[PDB]
Amino acid sequence: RQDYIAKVRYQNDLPAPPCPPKLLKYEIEKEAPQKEFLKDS
Amino acid sequence: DLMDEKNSIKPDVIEYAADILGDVELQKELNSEYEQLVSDRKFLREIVFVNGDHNW
Amino acid sequence: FLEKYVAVCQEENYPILPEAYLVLSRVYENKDLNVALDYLMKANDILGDKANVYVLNNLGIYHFFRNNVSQSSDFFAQSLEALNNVSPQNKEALSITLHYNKARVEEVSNQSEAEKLYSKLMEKCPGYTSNKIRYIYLLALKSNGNNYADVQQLLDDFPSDLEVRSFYGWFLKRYGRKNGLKQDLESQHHKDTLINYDKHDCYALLSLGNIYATIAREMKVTDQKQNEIKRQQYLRAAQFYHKVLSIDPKNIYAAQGIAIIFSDKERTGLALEIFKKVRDTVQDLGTFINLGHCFMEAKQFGKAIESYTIALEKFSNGMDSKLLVLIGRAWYHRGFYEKSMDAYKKALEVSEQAYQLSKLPALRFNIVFIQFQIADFVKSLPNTQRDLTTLENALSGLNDAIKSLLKLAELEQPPYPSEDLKARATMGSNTLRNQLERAIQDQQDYEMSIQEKLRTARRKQQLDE
Amino acid sequence: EIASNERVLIDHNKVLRGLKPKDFSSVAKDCELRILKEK
Amino acid sequence: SALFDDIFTVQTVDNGRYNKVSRIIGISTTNSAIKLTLDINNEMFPVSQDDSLTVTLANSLSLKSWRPPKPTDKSLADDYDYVMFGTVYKFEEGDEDKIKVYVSFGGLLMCLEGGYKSLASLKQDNLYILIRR
Repeated sequence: RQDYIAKVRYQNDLPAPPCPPKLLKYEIEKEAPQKEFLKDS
Repeated sequence: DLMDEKNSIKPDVIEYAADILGDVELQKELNSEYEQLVSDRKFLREIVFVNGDHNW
Repeated sequence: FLEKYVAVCQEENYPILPEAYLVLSRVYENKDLNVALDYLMKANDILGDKANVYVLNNLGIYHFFRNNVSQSSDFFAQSLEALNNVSPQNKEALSITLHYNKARVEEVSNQSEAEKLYSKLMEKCPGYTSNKIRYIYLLALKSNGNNYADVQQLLDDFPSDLEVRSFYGWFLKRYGRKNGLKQDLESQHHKDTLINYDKHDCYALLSLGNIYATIAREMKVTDQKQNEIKRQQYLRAAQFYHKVLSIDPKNIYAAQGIAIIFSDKERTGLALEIFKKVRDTVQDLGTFINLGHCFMEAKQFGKAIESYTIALEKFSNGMDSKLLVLIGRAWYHRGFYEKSMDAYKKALEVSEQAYQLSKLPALRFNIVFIQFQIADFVKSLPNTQRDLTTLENALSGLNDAIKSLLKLAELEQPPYPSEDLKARATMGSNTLRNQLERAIQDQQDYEMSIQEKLRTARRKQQLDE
Repeated sequence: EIASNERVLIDHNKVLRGLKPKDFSSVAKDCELRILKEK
Repeated sequence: SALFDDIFTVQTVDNGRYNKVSRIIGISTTNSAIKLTLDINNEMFPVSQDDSLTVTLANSLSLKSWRPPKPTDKSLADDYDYVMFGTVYKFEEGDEDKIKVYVSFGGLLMCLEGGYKSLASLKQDNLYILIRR
């Protein structure tokens, strides 16, 4: 079958890991500061 | 106008556009129609409605 | 409750605690980044000079996710300035984190400073993995995957790290044939990752599904048994994707693999629906290419042309030859199925541009085939539906196509056997060439008759006048 | 301490959601009924 | 199934005289020179400026008296947030590639400007418009 030459290859390639910047937990995200803040007089 | 191509009927609206251009009898008929129209225009514009009112 | 507290404090004219704002932003991180960022801004405004390093870092990350490069950079600079006030105990950790964030921002802006800060942090803390992963990834980008030893060493350093294993598997998928490694080696690595570390990791499951689909596609079909084995491999890949969807139904890549399997199984409608949903979700070059392929399989050649054009303009920027090949094929399909000459002209021009970009035997044969089809279609056309210019162009294209067919037959490994090329050139020259000249003569006779009628009418009109 | 303080905005599975998540539960059901249950 | 598909970004939202009806103007992201002027119901599908809308036009919802839809049956409308049904009352075959399609969804008007290739198939008596956001 001498006709138009074309190659079909589906692209589903996974991207490389992004490694985005990491959020920093608040001081009130730790159990001991939470206890100190809630137990305030 | 059946002689000039760009002043004729569009070819996509009629099936027989091929065998229309260059015909002289059909051009005679069209010329008679146009002369009748021009006579009507003159009669309406110069006798009946001189002020040009066309809604009657 | 936090909104009620905020409202009550506002009604009472009492100072709203910024801790409630931080908690609200933390909650909205998984719901609405906009509301979380707004609450963080309100908390920072309340604090004034009491702004901390974490608040500035989170504001910078919010603006980075919002693509606010200027504002993110300003917030990161303010965080680095405030780092001087950090307690010494956490100072080292927060400095490492802020330097990593700044290196990420540089990698977005300029990779050189990112690599410099990566080396700085690696000397500061060799145990960190993300820094090493990004540095080795940038090196592989610069070295075209010539640092496989570094990737293997990093994999050995953290065999239990999911990020390290995923990066190593990505590098394998990228350059396994370049490195000559085992085809199933990455499959065994991902199988070990799933069995011994985490069986719910969608990355390794998708990699295994892609490997199994590739194996099934490359498998030769000879009888029912081989087709059933291929279907079983596709079923394994589909089970990988279904487990991924069970883990997370919002996985675009699992649906894309499902659509590819359906394309192999000729379930065109489901693949088309999946690809449309994916395009609505995310817009990359692969999605547009797959949409064009599906439209070609769905016989919607115009939509395929549009999809390929959008893919070419948005991402490839008119440089890739494969997209031009696809556009030419779609145009040829449109011209063949719809009997349109302008489609053939556009396909010919696209093929000519692609060849001038590449000058490969495949595109030479494509041009020859297009010209032969053009000549055949023009000969098949009636006189009233064509003109002399198209006939002359078709004849010239036929001559050039015959010459290029001989050229291809003189090549070492032409896309088609040289005997077939020579036979086609001979067949085109023997009969089609003469039929083109006969059509040219008939067209000239038709034009002459038209002009004779036009010149005869005016003389009779003048005589009547 | 770095790991304890580190927080990642989006999860490993949720990274495909980002700011705009979409559901393919119907797609999953159709796949189960037409691939795993395919005859 | 679907006769037209694109993604639009809302430029202007005009409430004007009415309370429950808004005019929105959008241009296709993948292809400029495609415009969409549309009436929508604010209370059911509220929109804001610079929103992204997935607009689809179909001649049928399949996959004469109207009936409330049974929960068991499934149709094309299950994937979208706002479906309207209207009649095409003008198909302006304008300049070289300027085509305008006027559709009236029971008095709520839509005009779609675009090239001939995109809007060739939109020469139907009645059209469904399916909007997702």
